[PDB]
Amino acid sequence: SQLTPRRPYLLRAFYEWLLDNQLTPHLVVDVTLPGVQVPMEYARDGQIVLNIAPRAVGNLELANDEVRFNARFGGIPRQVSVPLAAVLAIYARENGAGTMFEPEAAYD
Amino acid sequence: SQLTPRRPYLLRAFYEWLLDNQLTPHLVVDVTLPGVQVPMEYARDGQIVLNIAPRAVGNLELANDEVRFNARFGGIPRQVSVPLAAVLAIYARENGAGTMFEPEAAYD
Amino acid sequence: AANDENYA
Amino acid sequence: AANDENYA
Repeated sequence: SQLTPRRPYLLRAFYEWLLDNQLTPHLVVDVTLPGVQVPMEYARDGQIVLNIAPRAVGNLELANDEVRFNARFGGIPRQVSVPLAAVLAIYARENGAGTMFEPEAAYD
Repeated sequence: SQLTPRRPYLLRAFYEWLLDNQLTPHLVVDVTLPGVQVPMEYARDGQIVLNIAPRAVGNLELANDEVRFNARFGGIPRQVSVPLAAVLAIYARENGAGTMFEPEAAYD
Repeated sequence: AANDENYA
Repeated sequence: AANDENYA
């Protein structure tokens, strides 16, 4: 039958590459979806950009089901959880290099 | 946009994605390019097909510049070395899932 | 981004 | 493929 979703492997892929080019990894998420764990106030137009470069995050986790890590908003340490379903894109802050994720049935 | 190529990363990405959906990864290499070390007498029409999945390979090094490992051919194990730019694609034998790698300035 | 540059 | 199924 149909295989498991690809997004997570490609995500981790681009992640490692943007860092082998010094660039800084930024994640775009859809907050209008279930399972999303972030300070909603920091979002805008049903979205939110998160910095996931090594130095700006703690205990980053790029699992196939979700993205987990700690970070600070305004300085308050806070946990974050993003369903791979709502991970819209990954890109570099410096020169926008990266990729937008293609739709897959696994994520409806 | 003169940062390193994505292929080596996309290659390791699909290599896991397939190994996880319980599929068998196969590589399509262009023997023509310089730098390729493979048992040439197996290349059919300029391309050679290598099974790089676990049980058929020893010390598989999926590096950025080139792929290396030890596989048996006709019964005798030999060394393999394939410059990344000689790589054409990766796919699962049982269902042809995978990708045809694209051209990148880096690789000429 | 929404989060700070350093989790230091 | 060109190589055998088992490197055993």
